[PDB]
Order: sequence, then structure tokens, then C-alpha cells
Amino acid sequence: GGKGPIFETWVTEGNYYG
Repeated sequence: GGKGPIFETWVTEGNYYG
């Protein structure tokens, strides 16, 4: 939920955070 290297493993929507 944002922008970064990690796509986040919980939102399963299509975002990042790092």
C-alpha cells in the first residue's frame, strides 16, 4: 500500500511499501 521494493504480502490488491 504505497511504493517500494516489496509488493506487500497481505493487501493482495496491487501495491508496495518496502
